[PDB]
Parts: sequence; C-alpha cells; structure tokens
Amino acid sequence: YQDVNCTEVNVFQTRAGCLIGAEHVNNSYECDIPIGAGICASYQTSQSIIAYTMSLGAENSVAYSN
Amino acid sequence: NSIAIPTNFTISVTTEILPVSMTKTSVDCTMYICGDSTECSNLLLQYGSFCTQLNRALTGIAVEQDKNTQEVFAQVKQIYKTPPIKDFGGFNFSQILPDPSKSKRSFIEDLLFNKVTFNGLTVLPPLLTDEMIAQYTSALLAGTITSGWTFGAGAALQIPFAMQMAYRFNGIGVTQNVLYENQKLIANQFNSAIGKIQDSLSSTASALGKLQDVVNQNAQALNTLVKQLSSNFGAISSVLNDILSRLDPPEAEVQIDRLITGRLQSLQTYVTQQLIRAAEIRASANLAATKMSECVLGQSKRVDFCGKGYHLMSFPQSAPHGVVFLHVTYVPAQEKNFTTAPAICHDGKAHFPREGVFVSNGTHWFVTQRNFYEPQIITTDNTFVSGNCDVVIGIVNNTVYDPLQPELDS
Amino acid sequence: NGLTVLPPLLTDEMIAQYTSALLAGTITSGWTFGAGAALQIPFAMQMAYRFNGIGVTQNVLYENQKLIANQFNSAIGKIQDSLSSTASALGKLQDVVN
Amino acid sequence: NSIAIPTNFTISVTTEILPVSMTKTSVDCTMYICGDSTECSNLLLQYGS
Amino acid sequence: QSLQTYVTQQLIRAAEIRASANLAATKMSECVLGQSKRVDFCGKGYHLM
Amino acid sequence: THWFVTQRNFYEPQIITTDNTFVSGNCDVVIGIVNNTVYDPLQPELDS
Ligand SMILES: *[C@@H]1O[C@H](CO)[C@@H](O[C@@H]2O[C@H](CO)[C@@H](O[C@@H]3O[C@H](CO)[C@@H](O)[C@H](O)[C@@H]3O)[C@H](O)[C@H]2NC(C)=O)[C@H](O)[C@H]1NC(C)=O
Ligand SMILES: *[C@@H]1O[C@H](CO)[C@@H](O[C@@H]2O[C@H](CO)[C@@H](O[C@@H]3O[C@H](CO)[C@@H](O)[C@H](O)[C@@H]3O)[C@H](O)[C@H]2NC(C)=O)[C@H](O)[C@H]1NC(C)=O
Ligand SMILES: *[C@@H]1O[C@H](CO)[C@@H](O[C@@H]2O[C@H](CO)[C@@H](O[C@@H]3O[C@H](CO)[C@@H](O)[C@H](O)[C@@H]3O)[C@H](O)[C@H]2NC(C)=O)[C@H](O)[C@H]1NC(C)=O
Ligand SMILES: *[C@@H]1O[C@H](CO)[C@@H](O[C@@H]2O[C@H](CO)[C@@H](O)[C@H](O)[C@H]2NC(C)=O)[C@H](O)[C@H]1NC(C)=O
Ligand SMILES: *[C@@H]1O[C@H](CO)[C@@H](O[C@@H]2O[C@H](CO)[C@@H](O)[C@H](O)[C@H]2NC(C)=O)[C@H](O)[C@H]1NC(C)=O
Ligand SMILES: *[C@@H]1O[C@H](CO)[C@@H](O[C@@H]2O[C@H](CO)[C@@H](O)[C@H](O)[C@H]2NC(C)=O)[C@H](O)[C@H]1NC(C)=O
Ligand SMILES: *[C@@H]1O[C@H](CO)[C@@H](O[C@@H]2O[C@H](CO)[C@@H](O)[C@H](O)[C@H]2NC(C)=O)[C@H](O)[C@H]1NC(C)=O
Ligand SMILES: *[C@@H]1O[C@H](CO)[C@@H](O)[C@H](O)[C@H]1NC(C)=O
Ligand SMILES: *[C@@H]1O[C@H](CO)[C@@H](O)[C@H](O)[C@H]1NC(C)=O
Repeated sequence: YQDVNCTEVNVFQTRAGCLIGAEHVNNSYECDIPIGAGICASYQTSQSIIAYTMSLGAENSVAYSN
Repeated sequence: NSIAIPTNFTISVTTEILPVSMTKTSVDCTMYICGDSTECSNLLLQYGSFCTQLNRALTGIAVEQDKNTQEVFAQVKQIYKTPPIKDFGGFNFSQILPDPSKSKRSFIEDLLFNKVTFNGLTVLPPLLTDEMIAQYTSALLAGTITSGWTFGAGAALQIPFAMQMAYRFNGIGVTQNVLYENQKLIANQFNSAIGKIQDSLSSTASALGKLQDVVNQNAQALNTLVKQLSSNFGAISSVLNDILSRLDPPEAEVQIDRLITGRLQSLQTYVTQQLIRAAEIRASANLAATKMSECVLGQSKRVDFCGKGYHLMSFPQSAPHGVVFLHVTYVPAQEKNFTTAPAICHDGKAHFPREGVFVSNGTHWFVTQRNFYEPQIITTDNTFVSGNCDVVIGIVNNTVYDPLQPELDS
Repeated sequence: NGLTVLPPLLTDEMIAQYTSALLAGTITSGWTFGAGAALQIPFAMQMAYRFNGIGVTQNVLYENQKLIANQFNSAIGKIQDSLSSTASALGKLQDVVN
Repeated sequence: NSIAIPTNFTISVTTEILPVSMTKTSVDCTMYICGDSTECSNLLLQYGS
Repeated sequence: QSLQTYVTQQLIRAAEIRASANLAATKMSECVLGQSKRVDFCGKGYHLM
Repeated sequence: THWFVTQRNFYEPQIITTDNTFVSGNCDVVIGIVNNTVYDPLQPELDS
C-alpha cells in the first residue's frame, strides 16, 4: 500500500509504504521484484515471499599495491 | 615551414553535469477529477478509457526513471573498494572517494547534494536510494582507480596508478617517459585541479543549474496542475461540493460536465508535457550512460566529448536526480615556434619520421613527438625511407645519424 | 493574428564569423585548436598526420601531394556544381521550414 | 590464399546537411483566442492557466 | 484546442530538432575539430577532415 | 629475480631487449625504477 501509515487496515512498513504478506529479512539479494527505496521482494524457502534491501554486487578489494 | 610544439602541459579537471531521472510523480485522475463524489464518478466513467490511459502513461514515465538511473550507474559488475593505504602514485582522491564518517557520500558529492533545492497526487520513491547511488559510484571510482579500463571489459586486473596514467598518456600520443619524468608535478596539477572544484561547488551555484532545471520544471508543472482545480471552466463554482449542495441533479450534472471537461483537459495537458519531458530527460540519461561506458570505463578518443583537451580518465560523482563527471584532460601548454620539414635528404634518399615531426632550433635538427617537444637526434632508429629528393616538396638537406657505425668502428 | 517571430540571437553574419573561425582553425592548426591553443602546422604536414591516423604512411601523401591537391580541388568544384544545379540536397532543411 | 590491396586512392568531399534551429515563432494565447475583445478575455480567464 | 494542438506539435518538432542540433554539435566537435575513427560517421571512406 | 616485457592484454613474456625498449634520461627521475640488464640483439657481434 503506497505511502499509507501502517496501522491503517507478515505486516511491515517499507519507506514506499505498508507491505503485507511478505517477511522482512536481515539479508540481501539481487532485486528480483522491485518495490522502491532500495527494498525488493523475491520467492524463497517453507516457501514465502521475502522482502529485503537489494544487494548491488559482490564486494571486491582489487589487490592493488604500488 | 612553420610549426609550433608544446614544451609543457596542464592536466585540467572539468565538471560535466547531466540529468538522469525526474521525480516519479503519479496522479490519480479519479481523485483529481472527482474525489469522494460519486455523482461526479458516475459522469466521469462515461468518458471511458481516458483516465485509464493517463494512469498507464504516467506509470510508464515512473518506471523509466528507474531504468535511466539503472543504466547510468549500474554498469559495474561488482562493488569494488580501495586498499587501506592510499598509495596511488601521489595522486590524491580524498575529495572523491567516500567518507566512512557519514549516506557515505564523498566530499564533492556532499557539496553536490548541498546545492540543489496534495490531493490525487502521489510521489513514488526511486529504486536506488542515494546511498545505493553512492555505493555504485564508489564501485565505479575504486574500479577505475585500481584497475584502469579493465573492469569495464572483463576482470578488474590491478595496475599501479603511476603506470595507469602512463597508458593514459601513451594513448593521447604523448610518449610515456613524459609522465614518469614529471609524475610529482602531474600529481600536484591533478590534486590542485580537484581543489578548484572543491572550491567552485562551495562558493558558486551556477554548475548545478542543469539539475535544478529538472526540479523547477516539475514543481512548476505540478503547481500549474493543482491551480487548475480552482478554475471555473464556465461552471457556477469550481468547488465540486458547491454544485453538489446548491443544485439538483438535472442542472448539477451539466455544471459538473463543464468541470470534468476542464479537469480532464488539465490532466491531458500535464501528462502530454511529462511524456515530452521524459523523452528530453531520457536522451540525457542515455548520454550519461554513454559517457560512463566510454569516458570512465574507458579512455575516449572523441574530441570535446569528455571536456576540452586530450582525455586521460574521468570520475563519476552522484548528484540528486543526476550525475556529475570530473573529466581529467591533458591540455598542451607553453608552445614554441620551430622551422619544420616534411622529410630530409640524406645521401639522396628521402627520410621521413616514424611517428614524430622534424624540427630545428635555427641551426641543427631533431625529431620529436608532436604533442611535447622532446628533441632526439635523427637516427635510422627513428626514421623510415621512401624514394629520393625529386618527389617531396620542401625536403631539407640534413645529416642522419647511423647508430651502428660507432659500434662497428670499434 | 497574435502570431509573432522573434529574431535568432546570432545573426547570419555572426554565424559566418563562427564558420570562418572554424575553417581557419581547421586549415592552419589541424585538430589542435579543439584541444586548446591553435598550434600552427604547415597544411601539407597536417594532411600527412590526417593520413597517418588512417593507416596510410606519411610518404604516401608526400610522394603524391600534387595528385592529392588536384583531386581535392576537383571535389570542391563538384560540390559547388551539385549545390548550384539542384536544391534537392537542402531538402532536409526545406522539410523543417515547410 | 588471396587479398586485394588498393594501388591508389581517391580523395572525396561528401557533403552532409543537418537542421539546427526552428524559426522562433511565438503566439500570444489571448490575442490568438480572443483578439482585442474584453468580453472574450473575461471568459478566457475562467480556464485559468 | 487549435492553439494547444499546435503547441504540442511544436514541442515534439522542437525535440526532433534538438536531436539534430546535438548531432550537428557532435559532428562538429569530432569531425571538424578532430579526426574521428568512427566508421561512416563522417562520410563514406576513411575520414581525413 | 629476473624480468620480462609483455604486451598488456595477453601474457607473452619476451626478454627485455634493445628492439622492444627505448631510453629517456638517467635513473633518478623515474619514481619506482628497477635494476636489470637490457639484452642487445647486435652488440655481441664484435668477436664475429
Ligand atoms: C640548438 O641545439 C644544439 C643541441 O645540440 C645546440 O648546440 C650544442 O650546444 C652545447 C652547449 O649548449 C654545445 O656544447 C658545449 O659548447 C660550449 C661552447 O662554449 C663548450 O664550452 C662546452 O665544452 C660544450 O662543448 C654543443 O657542442 C652543441 N652541439 C652542436 C652539435 O653544435 C645549439 O647551441 C642550439 N641553438 C643554436 C642557436 O644553435
Ligand atoms: C641539397 O643537396 C643536393 C645535392 O648536393 C643539391 O642539389 C644539387 O645541387 C647541385 C649544385 O649544388 C646541382 O649540380 C649542378 O647542376 C647544374 C645544372 O643544374 C650543372 O651545370 C652543374 O655542373 C652542377 O652539376 C645538382 O643538379 C642538384 N641536384 C638536384 C637533384 O637538384 C641541393 O641544391 C641541396 N638543397 C638544399 C635545400 O640544400
Ligand atoms: C590514381 O588515380 C587518379 C584518379 O583518382 C589518377 O589521376 C589521373 O588519371 C588520369 C587518367 O585517368 C591521368 O590522365 C593522363 O594525363 C596525361 C597528362 O598528365 C595525359 O597526357 C594522358 O592522356 C592522360 O589523360 C591523370 O594524369 C591523372 N592525374 C594526375 C594528377 O596524375 C592517377 O593516374 C592514378 N595513379 C596512377 C599511378 O595512375
Ligand atoms: C590528500 O589531500 C588531503 C586534502 O584533501 C590532504 O589532507 C590534509 O593534510 C594536511 C597535512 O596532513 C592536514 O593538516 C589537513 O587537515 C588535511 N585535510 C585537509 C582537508 O586539508 C592529504 O594530506 C593529501 N595527501 C594524502 C597522501 O592523503
Ligand atoms: C612546466 O609547467 C610547470 C607548471 O605547470 C612548471 O613548474 C613550475 O616551475 C616553477 C619554476 O620554474 C616553480 O616555481 C613552480 O612551483 C612549478 N609549479 C608546479 C605546479 O610544480 C615547469 O617549470 C614548466 N617548465 C617545463 C620546461 O616543464
Ligand atoms: C615555402 O613558401 C615559399 C614562398 O613563400 C616557397 O618559395 C621560395 O621562397 C623563398 C623565400 O622564403 C625564396 O627565396 C625562393 O626563391 C622561393 N622559391 C622559388 C621557386 O622562387 C618555398 O619553396 C616553400 N618552402 C617549402 C619548404 O615548402
Ligand atoms: C642499481 O644498482 C647500482 C649499483 O650497481 C646502484 O648505484 C649505487 O647506489 C649507491 C646508493 O647508496 C651509491 O652509493 C653508489 O655510488 C651507486 N653506484 C653507482 C655506480 O651509481 C643503484 O642505486 C641501483 N638502483 C636502484 C634503483 O636500485
Ligand atoms: C506515520 O508516518 C510518520 C512519518 O511520516 C511517522 O512519524 C509515524 O510514526 C507513522 N505512524 C506510525 C503508526 O508509525
Ligand atoms: C611501493 O610500496 C613500497 C611500500 O614500502 C614503497 O617503499 C615504494 O616506494 C612504493 N613504490 C612506488 C613506485 O610507489
């Protein structure tokens, strides 16, 4: 629900508004289904829709030395 | 016979600012035209698909602002980061690499974000937060700084920055010993040129104007859209509730059909102007995505595409609704006159330079690279032969130095 | 009937002063005037660097510079004839006016 | 086993034409819709912006 | 609607001219001020000037 | 302990030689310079 204030009727408040029916995960993945403000959703393991901040890629310390 | 050749150079840094995305504004034509007013809704639905094709059209614009933001910044395969020791050959990126002490924007990106400024309306959030644009631009920075063009074309192969700039100098036709003999000067020229930007974005407002215009056009398009709710359009009141109090349905439904005709033409105006504006901004997002692939992820041979002067490299800095490129350019300096010739006659053969240009200090003669006077004695190791003194106009008589004959004479 | 036509900022004479400067930059100083200062270079040598940039070695200009002057001069005359005989080339401007 | 290599060249001077600017035509909204009529102008202001 | 039709045609025709002015600005920067190595961008044959 | 020269975009280790190298100035100005021989493809021929 876009911009609504999340006591306005599994249940959660993204920056984009209230997301119902998906679990918020302390993890990140590629942005499978977009939602906005860095939040995305995907279908994962027992299966559910999960919601998370997207990941921009593998972090890589290029092994620079002079 | 007259040529001028630079004795010296200035590395200069220039700022190019490009729009990338509008605000993702969307407007319910139901609540804009009618809104908590079923007597109007029952009238509006008779005009058929118009409100559905407006919601669909502004939704197309909204999704495209995230495609534009994606195609400019999300070019990099991985989130590269720098080692702890900043041993970049004495070049100093302090203003432009991210501050761990803050979003983790860089110093120059903060100065960029510091210099840019309700019924039926909605504003959707962009898909990449400003912090995610700052992580993508840090990946683009640290990729470019540690691995040259290679992260744009495969793996991020590391190289020392003193040698990365030697490839960039070699690429503009300036022989790489010109870098190595001058690397302390060149680091000081680069560093103080980013310093001039760190001043300019703090003291002066004019640079961000090209992003501020994207903001000002949208705020004026929405104020104009909302002020059109107050207009009469020939109905007895512009307030929808006044008609739905003061008049019975047989008159009120004709009065409302004037308002619906008006409030529908204000939306068709705004949505057409936002479709046109989105095409204008998408052409700048495609220009930005191009400049990032060609000038950051590469080195551009394209004249005045990445600033005046020959392009060494460039750095992206995020900005609200846009991108900023710090283009780095060799600009030639301190030219001197010399007599020149296309070729020389030595024992009657015409000798031509392999890559350089022939020049004279009034008396003797030298080859040099064209972009920086570095005279070298005219040997067989820096010339090639074709034909004889007849066929070339203005061929000079001068000695060529054979480099074998001193060795063989021993 | 409420219709009006504003003048362009640059007059067509001032546009001819810009094209004149771009000609003089390109003829006297090669590509250099795009990168900063106009470093002069003789035009026969400028064309040897234009040739060298496309993988034809400098001697192939210098051994043939009389032929290349005549080919170029011929081709410039052909453009005056081609513009003079038919307006159809300017059809991309004329469509915008129409 | 075979390549063709050009034994000569032709310099060509191909011409290309590009449009750059429109005529800067501006039309006044009121003098177009209403001409000099004060009564039409007072009705035109009911359509707002 | 007669005026707003013409303005909407001109906003689209202006963008078709901006797309062409940007191409003419690009061809001047690369092909007058420089020597492009971009095939067919500046005439058939290999570009000299 | 010993050094090679290669093209940049594919590993092909040649010997460091007077055909594939050029000179400018004495050591001290190049920050990070190293010590190695440069083979000469023609200077051994004094004996023959
Ligand atoms: C043009 O460039 C040449 C570079 O070869 C200049 O000639 C060279 O100049 C140096 C000194 O600058 C000469 O060596 C020194 O000459 C003085 C003369 O008093 C002597 O005391 C020293 O023991 C030493 O020999 C060098 O011989 C000379 N080379 C040649 C081939 O002539 C030249 O001066 C420059 N400018 C002009 C106007 O010619
Ligand atoms: C560059 O050096 C060449 C070779 O020394 C110079 O060209 C040659 O100049 C000589 C006289 O200095 C010419 O020989 C004379 O020819 C006349 C007839 O023209 C004859 O009566 C004399 O007995 C004598 O043989 C020679 O023909 C000429 N060769 C050519 C190919 O022109 C040249 O002048 C020098 N140029 C410069 C810019 O220093
Ligand atoms: C390379 O191609 C060019 C054309 O792109 C050739 O240029 C000109 O070609 C004509 C023949 O098609 C030459 O005509 C001959 O000229 C002499 C007098 O110079 C005349 O007596 C003959 O009856 C005949 O018409 C013309 O000379 C030539 N232009 C120049 C300035 O050379 C060129 O011939 C080609 N290169 C070679 C090696 O043939
Ligand atoms: C890189 O540039 C920064 C400035 O952007 C330099 O940092 C300054 O260094 C002096 C001397 O250590 C300090 O007194 C200043 O407080 C520093 N900050 C500023 C904003 O001036 C830094 O020294 C440069 N060199 C390196 C290798 O980092
Ligand atoms: C080339 O230009 C640089 C500056 O861009 C010159 O370096 C300056 O040299 C003077 C003394 O001649 C010093 O006072 C300055 O401190 C130097 N500036 C910098 C930024 O280091 C250099 O001398 C010039 N000359 C040549 C032949 O390269
Ligand atoms: C450069 O141009 C000059 C003309 O400006 C050419 O002609 C010679 O010019 C010198 C004086 O600069 C005179 O002493 C000669 O007598 C002129 N030649 C003739 C045939 O009279 C000159 O040949 C040109 N040089 C080059 C290198 O192209
Ligand atoms: C390369 O090796 C030479 C010796 O073969 C080094 O030169 C000596 O360096 C010491 C440094 O304290 C001086 O005391 C000597 O006088 C130098 N001898 C000569 C002949 O110059 C040189 O420093 C080495 N270079 C590098 C970059 O390692
Ligand atoms: C509603 O939104 C505001 C911020 O816009 C926030 O302060 C408030 O806590 C929200 N309401 C609830 C129930 O959290
Ligand atoms: C490379 O790193 C080492 C670290 O001790 C340093 O001594 C050396 O001067 C550096 N070389 C260059 C060319 O930066």
